[PDB]
Amino acid sequence: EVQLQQSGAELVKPGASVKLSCTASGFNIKDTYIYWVRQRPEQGLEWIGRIDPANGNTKYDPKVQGKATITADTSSNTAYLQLSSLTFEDTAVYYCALEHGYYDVMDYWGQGTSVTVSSASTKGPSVFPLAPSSKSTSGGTAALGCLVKDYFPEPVTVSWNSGALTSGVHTFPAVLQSSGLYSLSSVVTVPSSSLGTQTYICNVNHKPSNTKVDKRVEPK
Amino acid sequence: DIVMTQSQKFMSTSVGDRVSVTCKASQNVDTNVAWYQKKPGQSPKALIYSASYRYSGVPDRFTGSGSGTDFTLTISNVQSEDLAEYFCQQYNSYPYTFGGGTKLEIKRTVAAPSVFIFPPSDEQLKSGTASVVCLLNNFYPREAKVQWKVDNALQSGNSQESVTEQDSKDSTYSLSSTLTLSKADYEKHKVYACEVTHQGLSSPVTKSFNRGE
Repeated sequence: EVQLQQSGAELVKPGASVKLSCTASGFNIKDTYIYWVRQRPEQGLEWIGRIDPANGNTKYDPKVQGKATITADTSSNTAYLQLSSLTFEDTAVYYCALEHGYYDVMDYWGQGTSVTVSSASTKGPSVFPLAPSSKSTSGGTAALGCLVKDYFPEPVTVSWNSGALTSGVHTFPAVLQSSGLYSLSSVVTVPSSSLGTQTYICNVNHKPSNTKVDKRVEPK
Repeated sequence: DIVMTQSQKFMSTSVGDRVSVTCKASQNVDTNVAWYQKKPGQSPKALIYSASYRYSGVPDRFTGSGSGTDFTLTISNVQSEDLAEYFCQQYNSYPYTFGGGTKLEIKRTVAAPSVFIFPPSDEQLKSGTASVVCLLNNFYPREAKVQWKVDNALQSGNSQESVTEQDSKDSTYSLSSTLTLSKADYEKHKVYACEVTHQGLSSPVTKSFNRGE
């Protein structure tokens, strides 16, 4: 159907230039009106602007004029979001959506592209497993997981058994350490009878640092 | 410059009752305001248009109106496990301004957690660090208290907790308390525990494990 996929997260230094991309997939039509949206982690959203494939007179928004500029593509119909003079206030999650209310009756939102404007460098996390002990069983049923420590860019995607597991999943928010780094744990509950070589893996992925490790978990 | 508000920072309702969310502004417009839901960690969703309908929405479990300097949105929990945050937009004209939005706190019964403790990975010892995690799978409510003990010795400050969002199905909570020190401090002792005094518990339940089996 439609996908409207955007690129992965990025990290630059204060005083850089960035041009974001959000693909069209199923929206090859020219009647769609895609808008730009910011979302800071402090629960605050804003309307950056919009664009019309046919004469997109929109390109700015008061209090933002000069900080960004949208443009479009004719090869794959991918709207580009140029952002320069970046500061830490620009740090937010951004989106794209196609809703033509006078032609269609549905829309779709992009996966999201996260930006980090800080002076620190990229850093792949550390993946230490969580073996199920004899005390990790509560009523013939145990639990397990893994821990990801020390990743500077916030976007870390913990998959399990290659996007095939979802039952009882609890992925924790990124708590910061005194080291100035993030850490989280991805746990899951399982039956104690699965000790007969039922294998599970933390298919974690760190797109910024190009850090992709799928670590297995084993008791003791 | 058009502004708007929710006049409510956080909201808490029961499992089945209805709840009416307000959204106000400084101008006046009709059949133009839409609403959205930012699902927990998931993208915002097209919740309404013009205060009318929305694709693949609820039958009518949520409903609201109000034009001019007043508006609302009432949601009857008929088959509603949904817990997220919701926002109003002034899509009638530029800057298509938004609003403060309000969180939704589904109330439910008290639930006791299931507790499991995990030792640091043998791999983590190769770095001189030791991260001990006490886990709480499913429980309610939010307010609680954790205490760390090592061969009777209490611990302070050396622990950090991570609080999840609320689960879609069960309204149970999940927290991860993380105790971390050097492997030197670690190997210096044998018995490690986390004491847990939950509001939905009679006496603090202290779970432990001995090193080296």
